[PDB]
Amino acid sequence: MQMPRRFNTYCPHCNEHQEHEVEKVRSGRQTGMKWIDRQRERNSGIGNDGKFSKVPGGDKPTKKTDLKYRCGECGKAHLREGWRAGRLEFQE
Amino acid sequence: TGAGTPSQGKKNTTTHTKCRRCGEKSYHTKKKVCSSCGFGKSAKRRDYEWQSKAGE
Amino acid sequence: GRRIQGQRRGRGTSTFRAPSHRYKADLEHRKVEDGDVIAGTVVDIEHDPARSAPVAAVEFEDGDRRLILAPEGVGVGDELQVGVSAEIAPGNTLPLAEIPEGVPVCNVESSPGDGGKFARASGVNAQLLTHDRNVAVVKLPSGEMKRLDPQCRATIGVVAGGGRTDKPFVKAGNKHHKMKARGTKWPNVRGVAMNAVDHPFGGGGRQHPGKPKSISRNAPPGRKVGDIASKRTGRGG
Amino acid sequence: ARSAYSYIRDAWENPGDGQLAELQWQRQQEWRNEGAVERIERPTRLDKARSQGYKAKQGVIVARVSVRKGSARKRRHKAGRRSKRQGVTRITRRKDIQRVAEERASRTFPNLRVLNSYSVGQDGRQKWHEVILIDPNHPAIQNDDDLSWICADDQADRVFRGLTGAGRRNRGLSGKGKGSEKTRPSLRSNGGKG
RNA sequence: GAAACAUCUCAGUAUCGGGAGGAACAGAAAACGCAACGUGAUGUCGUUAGUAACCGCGAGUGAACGCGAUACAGCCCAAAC
RNA sequence: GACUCGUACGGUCACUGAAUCCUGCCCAGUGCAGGUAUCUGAACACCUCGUACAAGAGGACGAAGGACCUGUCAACGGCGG
RNA sequence: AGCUUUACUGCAGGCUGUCGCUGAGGACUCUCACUCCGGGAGGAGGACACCGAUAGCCGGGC
Ligand SMILES: [Cl-]
Ligand SMILES: [Cl-]
Ligand SMILES: [Cl-]
Ligand SMILES: [Cl-]
Ligand SMILES: [K+]
Ligand SMILES: [Mg+2]
Ligand SMILES: [Mg+2]
Ligand SMILES: [Mg+2]
Ligand SMILES: [Mg+2]
Ligand SMILES: [Mg+2]
Ligand SMILES: [Mg+2]
Ligand SMILES: [Mg+2]
Ligand SMILES: [Mg+2]
Ligand SMILES: [Mg+2]
Ligand SMILES: [Mg+2]
Ligand SMILES: [Mg+2]
Ligand SMILES: [Mg+2]
Ligand SMILES: [Mg+2]
Ligand SMILES: [Mg+2]
Ligand SMILES: [Mg+2]
Ligand SMILES: [Mg+2]
Ligand SMILES: [Mg+2]
Ligand SMILES: [Mg+2]
Ligand code: NA
Ligand code: NA
Ligand code: NA
Ligand code: NA
Ligand code: NA
Ligand code: NA
Ligand code: NA
Ligand code: NA
Ligand code: NA
Ligand code: NA
Repeated sequence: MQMPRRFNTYCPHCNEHQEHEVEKVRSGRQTGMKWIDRQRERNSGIGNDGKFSKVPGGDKPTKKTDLKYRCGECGKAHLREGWRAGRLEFQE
Repeated sequence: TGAGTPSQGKKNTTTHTKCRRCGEKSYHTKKKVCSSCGFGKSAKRRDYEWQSKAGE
Repeated sequence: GRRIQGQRRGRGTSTFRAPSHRYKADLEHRKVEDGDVIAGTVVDIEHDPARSAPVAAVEFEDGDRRLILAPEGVGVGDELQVGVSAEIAPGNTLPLAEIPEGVPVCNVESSPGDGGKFARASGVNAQLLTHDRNVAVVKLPSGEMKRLDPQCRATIGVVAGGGRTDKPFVKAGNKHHKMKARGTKWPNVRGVAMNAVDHPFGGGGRQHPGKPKSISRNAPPGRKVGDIASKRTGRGG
Repeated sequence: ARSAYSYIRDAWENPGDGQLAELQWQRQQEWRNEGAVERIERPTRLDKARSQGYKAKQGVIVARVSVRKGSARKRRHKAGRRSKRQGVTRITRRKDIQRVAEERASRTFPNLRVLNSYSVGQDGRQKWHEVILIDPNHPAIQNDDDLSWICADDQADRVFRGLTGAGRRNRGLSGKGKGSEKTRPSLRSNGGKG
């Protein structure tokens, strides 16, 4: 489906309607320093490694909408529930 | 030839004999080793924990 | 599964061992301080149980009596020599250097003084080709060009018993008798005739190997069977 | 002023530099040709020996012992094992090489008792440790106010029970506080979890 | 056992190798860290506590300091000269 | 340590199974083996960023192996609409 | 439970890079460790190989 790159809507921060810009959430990069990272190294040894021996699940036929809504005046963002969408394209 | 009765007739070989060390008839005269006390294999007397129940 | 036959071999049990106690002599070149003065006389010609080829008993000047890898043409009474100055005739042993190129040799040493390693079976021979102050090139019976230290001792002539392979065994019994004098388990049961548990080729309702026969060089023992690291197979092309 | 000993000590802080380096490159050649346990008249590291209890006296013995380097020489399982217990290559023994050396020495000298030991280097495939042993029966020692303690019966086979210095360290008994919950007073009384 | 099972659990159990004594082992702080102007070698008992901690964060696993007791005991080298 | 008191006319590993007449075509897949400009390819050391250090992120180089190419069926096998 | 395999997960083993042993002057010489041949003298090889450690690939042989 199509979707406006910018449009007015409520800003939970300003607490008043303003023009927001919509961007797809780009994945942040991992540091490899989180607790889970240390447990992987610590708990992996000889033979099977339990949970750390598992591999990536799979895919749902269609993914939900993963967006960031940025307030055009205060510059802060907020998230919303997403909805299943085969494809999402912005207008302008 | 049956592995049973008919094969029992050739058994006239002497192996286990009275042991010089423990007195039991377990000294294998071909191996020169007592299956009971270990004489001929060990200076220490043959003994295992599995010869009795674990908690005893 | 169970260990395959090739694995039972390594354990060195009776069945797989050679009847060593029935063997005559560990044929090796004599050791001469130097000079070459060493010489002896062929006293007899015996049969060598370990090689199915004749061997010669020799008495040396210093009283030493020892069997020697006999080349073709050596007979009782003959006098053989061993050393740098040894004459250049069949039966004499001298370093590859003192040997004239183009001459057939046998019982060639790999490392000087090791007593001889190459070309020692019935009728075979090596071919000394090139000389040098450093390398003496010999062409082993396999057809390979072996670079060797000119100091490596060798014996002139081809090994005795040539043509032994020309006559077929004809019957199992004959093979049996020969096999009994070697370190070998015989007869041979085909893998494809065994049970899966016994061989990687065993199993099936009919006889055929499970997978392809050419096995990687890296295959572990217990699995390295069939055509080991074959560069090719068949006869075509 | 510095003791002469201090120089031996300071030299061994870096066995790969200076004269000591050349000394080692030389000795090890003879060592690699000696046996498993070789009695030696004088300690190669005098400061270390004296520091550990050594004394140029009757009943005091020293021997160099060589042990192979690396992990456990282990046989792969011949019956069912869960993946966790199917290892061979990475398994290591819980007793350090220096302790293996002390035991091999004590067995070579059945009448003697291990007093202490120290490292004297290693090459690519083995380590050498010099072990100091004591004759608990010689009066030269029974009458020594500093060593006679080793003569008591309860000191019999002290090395095989880990009462040696390297033993007690290897048993995780160094620390007296945090971290020694499962080690003191003994590994066995703590259910073998140390 | 985890109602399968691989880490986990059974368990450092069974069993095996080596060795001491009448008891062993431990032990006079490179400790503790109720953080203190505080405690003061070590075992053990009671408690702390199924607490903290671990764990396909599943099933399960699981201390310590301190405190109340028992009994108390503190020393010898290496080196300097 | 066996083979081995052995050395290619050897001995190992496999298939077929006396003699006689013979044994066609197929290397795409799989296997084995050889080669390989380029692509891919771990760790150590090295460079950049980061951290008064460290974790960590990236880069450069690139072994065997793989991609790619070739040989091979008395190698696994195939020989249709 | 035995057996199979391009089932899942691992473990031996083989190949390969790297670190240690290991030294002198992306290709090269040397000798002194180390290895092998030689009864010895000495010869071959040589910082490689072996061995210890680690990494990648193959890996129903288990
Ligand atoms: Cl989206
Ligand atoms: Cl034959
Ligand atoms: Cl002792
Ligand atoms: Cl306190
Ligand atoms: K289990
Ligand atoms: Mg693992
Ligand atoms: Mg029966
Ligand atoms: Mg021989
Ligand atoms: Mg034939
Ligand atoms: Mg036989
Ligand atoms: Mg057959
Ligand atoms: Mg059958
Ligand atoms: Mg099989
Ligand atoms: Mg058939
Ligand atoms: Mg067939
Ligand atoms: Mg269960
Ligand atoms: Mg106790
Ligand atoms: Mg569950
Ligand atoms: Mg537990
Ligand atoms: Mg505490
Ligand atoms: Mg089953
Ligand atoms: Mg040798
Ligand atoms: Mg299986
Ligand atoms: Na851990
Ligand atoms: Na089959
Ligand atoms: Na002793
Ligand atoms: Na522990
Ligand atoms: Na169950
Ligand atoms: Na089950
Ligand atoms: Na777990
Ligand atoms: Na093909
Ligand atoms: Na092919
Ligand atoms: Na079964």
